[PDB]
Amino acid sequence: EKNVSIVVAASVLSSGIGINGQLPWSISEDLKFFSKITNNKCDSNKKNALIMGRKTWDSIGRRPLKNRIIVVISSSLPQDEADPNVVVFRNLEDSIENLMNDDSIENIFVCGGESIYRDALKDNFVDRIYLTRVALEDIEFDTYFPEIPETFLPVYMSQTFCTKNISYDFMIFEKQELKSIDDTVDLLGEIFGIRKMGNRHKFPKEEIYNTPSIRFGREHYEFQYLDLLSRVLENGAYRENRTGISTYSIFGQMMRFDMRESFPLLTTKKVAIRSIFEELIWFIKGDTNGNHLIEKKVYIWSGNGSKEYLERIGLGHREENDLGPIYGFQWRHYNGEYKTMHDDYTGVGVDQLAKLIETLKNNPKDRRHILTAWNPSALSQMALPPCHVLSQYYVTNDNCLSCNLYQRSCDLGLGSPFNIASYAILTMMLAQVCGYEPGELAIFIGDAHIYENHLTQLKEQLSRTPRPFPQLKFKRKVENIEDFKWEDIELIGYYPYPTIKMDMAV
Amino acid sequence: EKNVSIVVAASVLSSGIGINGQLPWSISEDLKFFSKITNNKCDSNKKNALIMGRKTWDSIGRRPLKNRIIVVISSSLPQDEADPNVVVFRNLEDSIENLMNDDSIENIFVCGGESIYRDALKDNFVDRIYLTRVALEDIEFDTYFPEIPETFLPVYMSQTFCTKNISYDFMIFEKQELKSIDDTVDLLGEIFGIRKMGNRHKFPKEEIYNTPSIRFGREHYEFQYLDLLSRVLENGAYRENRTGISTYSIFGQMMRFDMRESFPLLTTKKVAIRSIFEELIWFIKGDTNGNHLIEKKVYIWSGNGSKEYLERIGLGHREENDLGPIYGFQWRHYNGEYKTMHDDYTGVGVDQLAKLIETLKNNPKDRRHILTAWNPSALSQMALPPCHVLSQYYVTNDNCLSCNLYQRSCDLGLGSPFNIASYAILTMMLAQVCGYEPGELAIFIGDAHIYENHLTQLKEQLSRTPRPFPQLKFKRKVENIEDFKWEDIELIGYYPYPTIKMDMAV
Ligand SMILES: NC(=O)C1=CN([C@@H]2O[C@H](COP(=O)(O)OP(=O)(O)OC[C@H]3O[C@@H](n4cnc5c(N)ncnc54)[C@H](OP(=O)(O)O)[C@@H]3O)[C@@H](O)[C@H]2O)C=CC1
Ligand SMILES: NC(=O)C1=CN([C@@H]2O[C@H](COP(=O)(O)OP(=O)(O)OC[C@H]3O[C@@H](n4cnc5c(N)ncnc54)[C@H](OP(=O)(O)O)[C@@H]3O)[C@@H](O)[C@H]2O)C=CC1
Ligand SMILES: CN(Cc1cnc2nc(N)nc(N)c2n1)c1ccc(C(=O)N[C@@H](CCC(=O)O)C(=O)O)cc1
Ligand SMILES: CN(Cc1cnc2nc(N)nc(N)c2n1)c1ccc(C(=O)N[C@@H](CCC(=O)O)C(=O)O)cc1
Ligand SMILES: Nc1nc2[nH]cc(Cc3ccc(C(=O)Nc4cc(Cl)ccc4C(=O)O)cc3)c2c(=O)[nH]1
Ligand SMILES: Nc1nc2[nH]cc(Cc3ccc(C(=O)Nc4cc(Cl)ccc4C(=O)O)cc3)c2c(=O)[nH]1
Ligand SMILES: O=c1[nH]c(=O)n([C@H]2C[C@H](O)[C@@H](COP(=O)(O)O)O2)cc1F
Ligand SMILES: O=c1[nH]c(=O)n([C@H]2C[C@H](O)[C@@H](COP(=O)(O)O)O2)cc1F
Repeated sequence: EKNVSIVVAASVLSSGIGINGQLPWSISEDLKFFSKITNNKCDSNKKNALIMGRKTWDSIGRRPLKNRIIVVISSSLPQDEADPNVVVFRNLEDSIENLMNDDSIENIFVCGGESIYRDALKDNFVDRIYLTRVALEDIEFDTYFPEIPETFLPVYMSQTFCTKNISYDFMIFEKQELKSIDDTVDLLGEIFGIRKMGNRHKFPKEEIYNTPSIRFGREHYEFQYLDLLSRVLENGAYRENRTGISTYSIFGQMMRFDMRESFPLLTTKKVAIRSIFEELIWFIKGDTNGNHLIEKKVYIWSGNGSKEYLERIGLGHREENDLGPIYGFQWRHYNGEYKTMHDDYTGVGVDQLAKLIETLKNNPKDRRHILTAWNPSALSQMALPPCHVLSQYYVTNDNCLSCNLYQRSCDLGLGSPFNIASYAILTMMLAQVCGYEPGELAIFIGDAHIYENHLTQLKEQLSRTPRPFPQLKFKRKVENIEDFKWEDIELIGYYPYPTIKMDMAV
Repeated sequence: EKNVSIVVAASVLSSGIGINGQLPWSISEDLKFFSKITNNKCDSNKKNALIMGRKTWDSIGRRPLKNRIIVVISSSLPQDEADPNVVVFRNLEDSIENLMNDDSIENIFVCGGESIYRDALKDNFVDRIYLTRVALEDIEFDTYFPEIPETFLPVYMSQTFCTKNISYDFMIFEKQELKSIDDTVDLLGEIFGIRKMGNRHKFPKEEIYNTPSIRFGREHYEFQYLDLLSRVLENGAYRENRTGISTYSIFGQMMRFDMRESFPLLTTKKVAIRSIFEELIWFIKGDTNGNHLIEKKVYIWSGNGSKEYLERIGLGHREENDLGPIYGFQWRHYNGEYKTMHDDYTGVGVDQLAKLIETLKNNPKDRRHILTAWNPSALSQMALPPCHVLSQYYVTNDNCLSCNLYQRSCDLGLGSPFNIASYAILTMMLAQVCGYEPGELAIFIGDAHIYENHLTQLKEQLSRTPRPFPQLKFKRKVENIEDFKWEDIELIGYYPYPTIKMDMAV
């Protein structure tokens, strides 16, 4: 009785694994994973057995794999004994003679063939599944990996990797069958109530935890966002705010996202990437005219720019969509005297963005690459004080650009998915203009909250297992950061779950 | 063969446990801990046995403990059989007859008496040690808990708790006498190099990890600082900076500290608490004259305010120790035009601190309690740009005041211990003035680094197991936050390791 594992690489939506006798992709790192996972063993005087169908045996050229024994399932192949590295069996059950005897075989791997995969799962021979999810869907397949039966549960999901602009990750599924420290912490939590800080940061219950069977392998960085939702649902205090809609709120949180091997665009929900880009280039250009976004069919700033809202907050003198000195006016004209959105501000104020770009490439190891929007002198004139308040940038020794952001207030349902993608694009833009590669993104949050009219929606999103992040590439090298257009951006391999409608609190 | 555990409460330095036949303190929560840990059992048809010396039996009034069986070690007590809840043995070894039979005894606890403790450890009867460390030292003891033998290793250390201004924590010692996920992550780290983000955040090696035997019980929040040192030693990139002293640096980190039950003043090193307060009240008053700190024998700002340094950074026109508009000038006079440190600035600029105090008590649930010091218009005039750049404050539903801080650059050897205690005091001051209690402290860091001339010192500090945090209380209620004096502060129960000298990089 030894272990039997499936190794397979399948597409993210339809589970395609083959086409015309070969693979529908060419990913070198995935073959290295197959090699390392099938060679891994404890006893040096034993070998691992790789079971595969005859058509897969043809596709690998009918040549042996070093250090391993290949088991071919075939009805017509001659049961040859000349090659000790290749053995032939007439059916899959008989090949499980690797179990019944042969103590020189340590582990068994079901290595390919839809027919072999389907029979191994149908007869309940498989203990573990190593799955490489490939983000390629609008191509032709003729061979599929069968649906994983309900007896299996995921226990690991890696970060997203990139090869030739193709996104992929690695997952492990398993077939389902000291206390002294945990007891002491429980007893201390009964004695001290909320006096014990751990009781103020309770671990989320299973019913609000995304894919709960993945306990020690939540490596995919979309869990950084999903688990923050779970923490708010678990520990969030019911609080009122300036809007009529109350929230559940906690204070002091963070999220990390990689940007070297993928782009952090959420997959558990279709995110309006075009509106995100249009808002960001609107910031970069220094613009505060809300009509320019509406003219581009972007209405995210409509609520905080209506005549009724502006009059209510004491800005009735202002034009309809004149939002005042907000993001993009502090970026390009910090401390500049604001009049209206139609005036000419060329030369007024401190151009933070221009100075940031120059210091990033003239003094990369400088510890002061800072862009701020919190101006106490201008807060009263803003339609809304800045939420993403301050950001810092860092040039690594291997010429990557990382970004930290402090956010004072985080609408997790609507604002947060935008903020993650927004500063990811901005860091990539700064990276290209300064001649670096994208690095890492960290977001530090003050008031992280969920509006109570988003509870049904966000619990729906928490029921969806994440998929690998897509890739985002620029189609050309711009001469100035203001020259970026929506046509220059290419989003590769984005296969999200359907859209989830959520209303904005004015 | 069942478990034998010691339960004891001893003072943090000298391990005193008794005086004149009674305890040297009165801590209710510790008695409840003793009750819960000695009653904890699995089988409802079994009981736990509590072994104690005769003098301890006298000190508890010679009355039984509910649901448990007391085993008294005595040479003269009559071996009575009337009470089935109290049994008498003539020596400690014979009383371990609880093991040899009596299947109604599930667990065994050695519950007190220096004579009983010393014999239980000397004869190697003990498997586990439950230790309550009490921060009371300059009092009289006549009974001591023996030194824990080297066969034991700590596995848990709780946060600091407070009873009647007495600090204490709980520790567990043990006599130290699936792999599929870990293997897959290792294999993925061999294929992808620094392309896998986990390889850029490697777990610290044991030789640079403070108290490595505590793996799953690093609850004491001083580990938030110590483990950040370890992360920098493990993954820090060697980088140059404006000073002549290079650092090892990482980007994007955080630390959390409780403030309800203790004050986060590091114990692995004696911290100059008076210099911290004197600098903070210097900020609150709006002062930028460096001589006022030197006149109070505080020299932390001397290096960045000397004639040689000021001339070197292009501020040769300034008087000696005229630091310019820095912390406390942006706090009280944001955007105010700075001339020299001798001028009258009453009324100029935005008084952020005054507006913060007013909003904290008139609109507590407001999500904009923000204090910033990053002024792009004034950076060129500063002797040093702000390190602690922005802070946000939060009023919980149970009337506690929490604080978030973003720090762009963190000297972990010298600056970081100061920043932790500084913003803890400030949040406590704001809490008293606004009528709240202290909450939690979170510090988010950009460039966290260690200067290379601090490596020997910080590795020395990493060899010291932390002690419970002290308490900090105010002796009077001030009418204005500016009225706080050093005499108003009481530091209770601070027993740190000796001072560690480290030079500042100019
Ligand atoms: N992405 C991935 O991870 C992988 C993809 N692939 C791809 O999948 C395709 C191949 O898979 P597939 O089309 O299903 O072919 P198979 O690899 O499953 O091979 C099928 C052959 O196996 C033999 N066989 C299967 N079942 C039995 C049985 N019950 N009794 C006796 N013999 C049996 C038969 O050989 P015979 O006719 O001689 O009797 C059959 O023709 C290729 O394109 C390949 O590249 C393959 C492996 C992995
Ligand atoms: N902080 C804490 O966790 C605890 C503190 N304490 C404190 O410690 C003090 C008491 O401890 P301590 O002074 O050491 O007294 P003990 O509790 O250890 O009791 C001593 C008595 O136990 C009997 N005894 C001990 N060893 C032997 C032996 N080898 N053979 C036979 N009998 C033995 C003797 O009784 P006899 O003379 O009858 O023969 C001896 O006088 C008190 O002040 C108490 O408050 C006590 C428990 C816990
Ligand atoms: C057609 N085929 C089946 C195949 C292909 N990709 C997969 N990918 C995954 N993730 N899992 C599988 N079971 C899998 N199977 C192949 C193709 C190549 C090799 C192969 O060359 N393996 C070498 C790998 C050489 C390398 O280092 O690049 C080895 O040493 O194992 C094996 C099976
Ligand atoms: C004098 N003495 C010895 C004593 C006191 N404090 C300790 N504290 C610790 N952490 N460990 C010990 N072994 C210990 N022993 C005592 C004192 C009171 C009780 C006691 O009353 N226990 C009650 C609890 C009373 C309550 O809940 O407060 C129980 O039911 O266990 C036991 C032992
Ligand atoms: N409380 C609060 N006030 C805000 N003021 C300004 C913002 C910024 C802001 C405002 C609205 C939206 C928004 O609807 N996004 C969308 C979400 C989904 Cl799920 C689908 C489509 C859109 C879309 O619009 O294409 C995103 C950001 C904002 C915010 O996010 N929250
Ligand atoms: N690189 C850099 N520049 C700085 N400018 C301004 C600061 C702020 C700053 C400056 C100096 C010290 C400092 O010596 N603390 C001490 C440390 C120990 Cl271990 C013992 C005594 C003292 C003491 O002095 O009583 C603490 C903070 C600071 C800093 O910490 N690092
Ligand atoms: O980029 C944004 N991110 C964000 O989270 N909000 C939300 C946070 C909060 O729910 C709401 C109001 O901010 P506040 O009430 O704190 O002034 O705006 C708004 C943005 F524009
Ligand atoms: O409160 C402080 N905290 C701190 O960490 N530094 C250190 C950080 C850095 O090592 C040094 C210089 O900052 P920088 O060269 O990035 O401008 O000051 C200085 C302070 F005053």
